[PDB]
Amino acid sequence: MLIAIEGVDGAGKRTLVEKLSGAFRAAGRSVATLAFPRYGQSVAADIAAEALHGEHGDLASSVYAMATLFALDRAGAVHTIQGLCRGYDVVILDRYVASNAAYSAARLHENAAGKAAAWVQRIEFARLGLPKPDWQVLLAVSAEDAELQQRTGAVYAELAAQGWGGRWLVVGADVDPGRLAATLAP
Ligand SMILES: CCc1cc2[nH]c(=O)c(C#N)c(-c3ccc(NS(C)(=O)=O)cc3)c2c(C)n1
Ligand code: NA
Repeated sequence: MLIAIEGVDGAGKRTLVEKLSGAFRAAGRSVATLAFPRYGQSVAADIAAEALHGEHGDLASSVYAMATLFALDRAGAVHTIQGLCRGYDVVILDRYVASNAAYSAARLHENAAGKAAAWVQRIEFARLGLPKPDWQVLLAVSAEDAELQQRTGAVYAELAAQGWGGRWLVVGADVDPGRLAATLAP
């Protein structure tokens, strides 16, 4: 089973990934995890992070440019992801493809039915062949540009409400991991 944990920065995603891992293992299930972006391993990731800090000219001015780099990062790990899905009962990703839909849409003042979010699907799932997650779990918290961060949180909620790329659950900071693991299990 492939699960992606999503949300804005400071939502506490990694804490949830770890809480979920423990719960799945307590339930008898093997777990492996990966985090995106793969800063330090992916040149595309690194150039993207670097662009957001003003390097690489006018690169960061293009939403689709940044989205492409982050996509290329994930596409590089496609064989790793498919390997974990064979080796383990549950693979949890700290960020996945929906990060690209939410952050790009938000920046472009588009909604989840908009062009960018659709493009992301065409590019990452169809073209680049990234597997669709069985579940995407949005961690939605009150407080993690802040208007952009809150707009991203909202668009996330909209991907969840529309079942973008598959089934979602939306959860809070205090969700019970044992109960969440039971809901996610096949
Ligand atoms: C310009 C539009 C745009 C598109 C994006 N697409 C992605 O796929 C993606 C991812 N993953 C991110 C991203 C990367 C790191 C983050 N947070 S972090 C690890 O704590 O630095 C938060 C978001 C992303 C961003 C920031 N912006
Ligand atoms: Na727009």
